[PDB]
Amino acid sequence: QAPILLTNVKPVGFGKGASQSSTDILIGGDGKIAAVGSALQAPADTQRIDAAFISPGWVDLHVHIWHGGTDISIRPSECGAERGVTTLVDAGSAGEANFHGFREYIIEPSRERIKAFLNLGSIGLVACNRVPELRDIKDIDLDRILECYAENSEHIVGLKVRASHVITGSWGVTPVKLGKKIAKILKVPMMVHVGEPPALYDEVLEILGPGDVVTHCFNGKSGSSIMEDEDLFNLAERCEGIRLDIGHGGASFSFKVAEAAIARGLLPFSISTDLHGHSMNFPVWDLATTMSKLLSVDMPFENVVEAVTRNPASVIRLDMENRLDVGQRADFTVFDLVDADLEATDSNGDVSRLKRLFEPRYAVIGAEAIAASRYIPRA
Amino acid sequence: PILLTNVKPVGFSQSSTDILIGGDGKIAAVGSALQAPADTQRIDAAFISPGWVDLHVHIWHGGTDISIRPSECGAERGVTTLVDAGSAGEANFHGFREYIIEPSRERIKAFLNLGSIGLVACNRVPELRDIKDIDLDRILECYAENSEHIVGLKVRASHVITGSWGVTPVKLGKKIAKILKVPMMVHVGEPPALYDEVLEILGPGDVVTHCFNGKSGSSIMEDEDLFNLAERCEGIRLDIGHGGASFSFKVAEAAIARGLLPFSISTDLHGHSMNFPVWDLATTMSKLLSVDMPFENVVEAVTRNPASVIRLDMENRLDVGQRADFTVFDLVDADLEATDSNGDVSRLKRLFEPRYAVIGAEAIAASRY
Amino acid sequence: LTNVKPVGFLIGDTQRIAFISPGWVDLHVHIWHGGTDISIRPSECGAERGVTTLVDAGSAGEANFHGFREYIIEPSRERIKAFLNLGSIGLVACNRVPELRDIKDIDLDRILECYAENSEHIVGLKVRASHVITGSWGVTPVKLGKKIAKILKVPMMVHVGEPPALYDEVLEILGPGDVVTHCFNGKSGSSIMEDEDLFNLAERCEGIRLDIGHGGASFSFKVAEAAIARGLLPFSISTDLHGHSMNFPVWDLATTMSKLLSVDMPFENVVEAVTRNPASVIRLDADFTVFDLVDARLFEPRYAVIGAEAIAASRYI
Ligand SMILES: [Zn+2]
Ligand SMILES: [Zn+2]
Ligand SMILES: [Zn+2]
Ligand SMILES: [Zn+2]
Ligand SMILES: [Zn+2]
Ligand SMILES: [Zn+2]
Repeated sequence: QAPILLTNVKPVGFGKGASQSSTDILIGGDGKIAAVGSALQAPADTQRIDAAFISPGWVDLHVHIWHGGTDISIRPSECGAERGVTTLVDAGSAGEANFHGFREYIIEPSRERIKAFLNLGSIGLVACNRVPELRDIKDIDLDRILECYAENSEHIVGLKVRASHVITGSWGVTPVKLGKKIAKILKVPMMVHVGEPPALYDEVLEILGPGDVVTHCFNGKSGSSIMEDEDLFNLAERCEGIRLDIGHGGASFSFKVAEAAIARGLLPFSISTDLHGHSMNFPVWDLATTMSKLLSVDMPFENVVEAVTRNPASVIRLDMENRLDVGQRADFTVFDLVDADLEATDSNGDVSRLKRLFEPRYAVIGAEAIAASRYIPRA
Repeated sequence: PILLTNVKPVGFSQSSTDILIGGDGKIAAVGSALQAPADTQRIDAAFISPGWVDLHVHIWHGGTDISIRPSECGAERGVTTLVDAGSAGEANFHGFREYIIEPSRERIKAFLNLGSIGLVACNRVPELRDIKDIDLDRILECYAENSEHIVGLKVRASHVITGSWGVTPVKLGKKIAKILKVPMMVHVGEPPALYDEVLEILGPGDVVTHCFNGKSGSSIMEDEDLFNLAERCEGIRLDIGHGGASFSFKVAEAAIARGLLPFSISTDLHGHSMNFPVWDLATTMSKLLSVDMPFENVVEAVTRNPASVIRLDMENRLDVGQRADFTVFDLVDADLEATDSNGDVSRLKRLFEPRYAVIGAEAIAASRY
Repeated sequence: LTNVKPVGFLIGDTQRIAFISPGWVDLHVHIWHGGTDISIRPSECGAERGVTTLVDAGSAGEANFHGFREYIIEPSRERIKAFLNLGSIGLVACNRVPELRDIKDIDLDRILECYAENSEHIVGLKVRASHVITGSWGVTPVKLGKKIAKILKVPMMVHVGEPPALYDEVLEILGPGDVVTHCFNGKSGSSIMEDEDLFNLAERCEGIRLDIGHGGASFSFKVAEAAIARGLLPFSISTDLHGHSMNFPVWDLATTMSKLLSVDMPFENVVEAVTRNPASVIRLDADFTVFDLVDARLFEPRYAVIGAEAIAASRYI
């Protein structure tokens, strides 16, 4: 593997003490940072220049990449490196039933770092929303979940529960409490999706605790929106440990909800694209576009980059310190923030025209440097 | 180029001959004592026939929990055509096709499951709970674009799966199979969905697996009215689904004595059935030979019969130009203990012994599990 | 009346100046306005559309037929009859809240009671045998429906649809006088042109009446052609006119009549399957409907005459 020299990059999203000024980075054939400085010299190696931003590889904490195994999932190549995303976290596409399938077909052969939230339900998302995975307790197998996690602690970062009547139907919070019980036993975080009331947003925040994650935090749907209920809003703002995740995905993101939230100081902990076969082409295009929508409703730049690197990484226990150090395995994402006039639409059909766009250029994993680019809607 | 020498053809008549297979994997010549030039030669002593077919197996290795890899019940076991029995429903059929069908050496066919989630979590999370598990539309769509892979619909009709639902699912399954103009393989088990009723819905071409089980409520020997209906059922194929609960020497020996033999001999192979009850298709063949089903008859139940169900052409296989596809096996004398899905043990005095599986220009060494 | 051409067979003024037949009858409509979410007003289909005989297809069950009776039947001009739904709640929340979910939905004693009390209103029992309504129990509510209707001496209108409750299986239960609605639907699993066996059973079923339940998804031109152009033609032309079908696919009874004329059904049979035939189902025999097939060919309601009362009929827009 030949070494690489990335020249003219502007380090962002690293330590609080990382120089923001332009630099050059040298990657060794072993995919490790050989040097970092104002103008290094190199042997016979791929030299790439830009003009700008470089940060640790983007982490999309919420995707569905159980391609083939489930019906709703996409491929990691469709939302990964070619997009500037280095770490992908499948969000409960697989349960204990076919996780070994996910590991062998999706995790092991992928060039990106792939972690997964194990679904509380056994059948995961094979027939997503058509044949609910948490229809009752026969769908939950605690012993097999414990068995599954023990054999895949290197891959499974927590449990997922979709607390919404479309999935859980009529028994609401029970599965969430059960979820919390097993998560506590496994000593792992819990990511909970909120939607159509029956298994109320308010109830979930109550049972959750430090490190837990609520995805779809800023959905603008009746019965789940934090802006229609001041009591809910006050609780979300109070819930002090609980991670709020955008998980934008066709029905879970509203510009209006997010605007109001950010104006009141409530920022999302992490920005994610609940990307799958039905949200990729239209609503959500890619993480970059999602980062652009948050930036458009006043989330300071530095915080959006952080809600896509350091923050989601903490949830999955991904070490992201001293990443620029020599010897550290190169794991970056080169992107620009350019002026534009693009219209993107949220999960509420509301259209907004972004004036600035995160635009990934290269995703460099070790010695490999992949040409990245925003998703172009083939429709 | 491969030159199989000293093989005794069956299932195709002729006698001890030789087969030369060119590089393109097609038969170049078949005759006694052929002469070849600097190319591999495989000799023996040793029957040969079209590549064995397992009409009932469970692959879809990672998409489901019970399934096994096709390399554990395929070529190395002397089997060239595997037919997954409903491991996938419309929900995740692709994927089965991308991960299992496409990369395999053997011809891999599949019965699509009437129930969308198929056997992801086999038996634990029933696939045919209610009507919400059958998406008529998606089944037609899926088939329309996988017709070269899907050979039929599958509807496991027993309470462990269908709970308190009657033959209703079986009736629906039948209506759809007609629309798709394909056969339906039905599984019979715990009485809550009567064997006697399945046969009545089914038609010619359709298959019934677990046809010789020894479980109360679904056995053909305990009910003289059922047994009679089984033999009357003239177009309906009976397939042994020897798995972990669907075969009984007792029943077979009884049904074969009365001149009712199985149409096909399949091994309902999966995680929980490979290791103990059934081992490989070979052993199951020896099992049926053991209860008086004639040798030529056994070989046919593993080649022409199953193939006729999956519409796999098997005519003139030894001709020049035909793709090489055979199972080189022996029939040795032995005395090893084996048992059915009812614990009932038996002593096999003769055993089929896969030697090689020849698929095109590739000859893989084979053996019993 | 003058310049009227009688087909299919001056009261107390004036009479206008071209066809004329007995007031048309829609055997399948939903006019339980107000009482159900899906029903339309009795005057959005009917007199002003050239239909003097409306028949509600199970909008009401025993639980609120009385409400249908005084709010719709009595104050209305047209002759309103109705099939009582085997299911208590009826179509109060159509499809959203199924009427035949379980046996707890049928009340044999109240169905009997209800008929006894409205035998001059109710013309039969209806059953929506499809998985959208009956979920996983297919024929059970149909066999049960027949049983009740039988011991009720009235006809039964059975709607077929999504496969679960098999079209095939329904035809086997029915008897002469019974009516199958949505007969020429071109939807998967329920179409009579995707299973030679069904069409055979369809034709072979010489008693059982086939009705065109042209609703939001039950009438197909292709299916219509193939059948009607091979012998089996509809015993009666109907328009499953509800709050979601009137405004788009099946505008008015006339349009549907014209659709079943644009295929292969002769004028003689179309006009008969809108008067005599359907009338024989609700047991019917001062009352007129004048129309004039034009060019574009389609029917055009002109006038409705209900005893010294002529209304300016005119198709939907
Ligand atoms: Zn979700
Ligand atoms: Zn999701
Ligand atoms: Zn089985
Ligand atoms: Zn099986
Ligand atoms: Zn209807
Ligand atoms: Zn209707």
